[PDB]
Amino acid sequence: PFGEVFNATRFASVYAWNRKRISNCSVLYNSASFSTFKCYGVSPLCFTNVYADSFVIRGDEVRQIAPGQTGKIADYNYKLPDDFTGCVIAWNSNNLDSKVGGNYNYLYRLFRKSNLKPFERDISTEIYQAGSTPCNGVEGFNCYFPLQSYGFQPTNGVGYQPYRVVVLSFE
Amino acid sequence: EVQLVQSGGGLVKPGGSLRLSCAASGITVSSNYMSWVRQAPGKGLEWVSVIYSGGSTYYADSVKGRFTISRDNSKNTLYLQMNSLRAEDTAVYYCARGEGGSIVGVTSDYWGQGTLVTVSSASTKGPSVFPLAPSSTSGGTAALGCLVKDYFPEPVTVSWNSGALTSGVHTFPAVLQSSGLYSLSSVVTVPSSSLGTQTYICNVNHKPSNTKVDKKVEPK
Amino acid sequence: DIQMTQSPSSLSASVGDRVTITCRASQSISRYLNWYQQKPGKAPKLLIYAASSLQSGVPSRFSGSGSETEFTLTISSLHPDDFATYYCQQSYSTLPYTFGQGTKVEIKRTAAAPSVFIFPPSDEQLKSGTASVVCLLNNFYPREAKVQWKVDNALQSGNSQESVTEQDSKDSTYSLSSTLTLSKADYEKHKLYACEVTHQGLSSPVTKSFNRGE
Ligand SMILES: *[C@@H]1O[C@H](CO[C@@H]2O[C@@H](C)[C@@H](O)[C@@H](O)[C@@H]2O)[C@@H](O)[C@H](O)[C@H]1NC(C)=O
Repeated sequence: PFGEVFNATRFASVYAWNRKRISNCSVLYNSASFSTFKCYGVSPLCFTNVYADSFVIRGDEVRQIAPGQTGKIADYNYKLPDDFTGCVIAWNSNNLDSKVGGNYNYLYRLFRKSNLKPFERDISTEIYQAGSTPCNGVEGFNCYFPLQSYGFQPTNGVGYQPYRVVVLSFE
Repeated sequence: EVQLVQSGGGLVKPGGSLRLSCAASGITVSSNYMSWVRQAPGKGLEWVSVIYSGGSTYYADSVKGRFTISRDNSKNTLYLQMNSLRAEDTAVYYCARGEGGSIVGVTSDYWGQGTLVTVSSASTKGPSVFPLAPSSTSGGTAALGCLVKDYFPEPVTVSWNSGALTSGVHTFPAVLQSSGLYSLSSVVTVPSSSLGTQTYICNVNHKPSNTKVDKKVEPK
Repeated sequence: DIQMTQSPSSLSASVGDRVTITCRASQSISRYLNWYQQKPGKAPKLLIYAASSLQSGVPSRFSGSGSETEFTLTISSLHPDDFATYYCQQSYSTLPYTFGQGTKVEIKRTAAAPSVFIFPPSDEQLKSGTASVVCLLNNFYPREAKVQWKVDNALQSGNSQESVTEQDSKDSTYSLSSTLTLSKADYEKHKLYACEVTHQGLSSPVTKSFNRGE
């Protein structure tokens, strides 16, 4: 059933990252073409429960999907715990997730007052308050809409190209 | 008015430390991307450090390990702790909201006034103030001023008659002499006819040495 | 890390002129670019962000354009206070971002001769042991000026220093000081101290001078 998560036609925005509970039975790595395949605590059921998380991000941000990492993605979108045991699997998806003139469908959270706890998800769109005055739901000075969109165009440098990501966590 | 008011630069020896302050108003420091930027004398701008509202910090390679960006919410102040200072770190430092980005919220729209940081083995020394007296006298006007000689470090501030006289006043940028001490002059044009009538006092101030000097400039 | 090259490094233009400054990226950076203005020792001012958006406040005569690797900042009609150093800054690489090296803008105008003054050392300075002679060149344009110290008609060297103000905000002129510093013993060895000034706005060189004590 990893096919329904890897070969899914549509992926989630990283701020609204997707979580599939796996109740189930190295076939992934052997038929790879993956750019990132890093496992933590283990090298290639014997597990209570296993989760598959998937979303899209920039190429330069894949490094942040790792234990003890910092950045806009790790702080405000998707956080891995320090004791993480699992695998992080990523691959370039420019041919699907980029469009001429830009694909603006994939978003990320640019503003948050404090970091996310591990495996925390925040999909609120409340106006962010950068000063002492309340925003009352309206954008303006010191009152920012939290989400910002990626612009995936086919001719972006590899660091700004879309990468699909799946995170397997074992417990 | 949103403002960032800076404080606490100064002179310090190689190896020594210093903390810079940036008190903010109209902006919540703990809720924002914040930044420190600097400019060495006669050079370009260099981004030094960035901090996220969540707490993540970023540093230029030249200061990594030696500098620490920090903040305090109850005093709404941003701080830069500087350790293991060196001559290369001699610069004017600026705090700012944002991280240098290109989206409102992360754009660097407001800045502090800047503070000088001087990393030198040279000691503090107060200036001598000498009068540049008029004679007699060209084109109806006459010139006079004050020579402010042999001091360290910068800056000096000069005013005339406690701020009364401003039009016609030229205070020159200080020049570093081969002694290692700085020197400057302040000059002003005045009506030649009103020399034995008007009194001119130059008020020199050198904060690093706590020097306050007032020199009366008389025609001799 | 990305590296930004501006051009030109220096640039002179009259009040009302159109002005153009280019910033070149060593690789494509989309529209991740900002422009700042900075007066000499004062805080930078954000003018343009995202390559072409006018920052709130900034006068409409500033405008930016470009993408990928070539960006231009345009002042449609130069105002006399617009003299500064203009910086570009990419927002594409890893934090912390980097700047271009800067383009200095001076205001061009009609030539204006300097008024020359000369000051003997104060009696109180001579008591301290040192002697400083100051020569003042007031409100002139252009910046280039030759100032020669002559001591009993012997040209001096290596014992004077020049300082220049910033351009005046209203009429774009400069002021310059030249300070000759000697020991009291050296000062007492000569009589005629003169300051000979050459400048485009002067038909012939101008000398101001005195005699020691007189
Ligand atoms: C994902 O799909 C890969 C390619 O095969 C595709 O799917 C099969 C069922 C056929 O429809 C074929 O025409 C498609 O091109 C598989 O090789 C791969 O195993 C799949 N991923 C996983 C995790 O099973």
